[PDB]
Amino acid sequence: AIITPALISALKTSFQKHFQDALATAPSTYLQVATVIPSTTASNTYGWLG
Amino acid sequence: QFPKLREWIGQRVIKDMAAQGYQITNKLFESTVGVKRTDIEDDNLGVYGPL
Amino acid sequence: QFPKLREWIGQRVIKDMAAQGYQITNKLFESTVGVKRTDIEDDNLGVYGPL
Repeated sequence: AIITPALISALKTSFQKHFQDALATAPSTYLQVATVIPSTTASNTYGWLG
Repeated sequence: QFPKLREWIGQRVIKDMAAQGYQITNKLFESTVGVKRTDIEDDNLGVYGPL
Repeated sequence: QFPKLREWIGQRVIKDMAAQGYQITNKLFESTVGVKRTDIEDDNLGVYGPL
């Protein structure tokens, strides 16, 4: 006649991490639509002739 | 998950995450069938072999 | 405790037993003291040497 706190609830229970980091995020797709340009200062300026 | 990256304006803000849990308790099952030893041993049929 | 011993008259008695439980939660304590560097740490550890 063990008291409920020390029962299947807590005393008899094993922790498992099968659900961890299983639901993923949508795959990255920004490369297909955008291109990467590096920078090394506060801003970047672009110019073309015509 | 984490709070998504936001523009660093005004003052830094400390946020928090969430945790989840799920529990399920095992069950006990049984199945029994009764026969007589004389009946099974007095069995030249070959039946009652794959019991 | 286990059931008291019994004299045999015919059949055994299964009897039952019980269990108990006690729960405690922690606490956090601290104590802090403020000292300026020059006082003793750069001049001499005359006091708070055994801080």
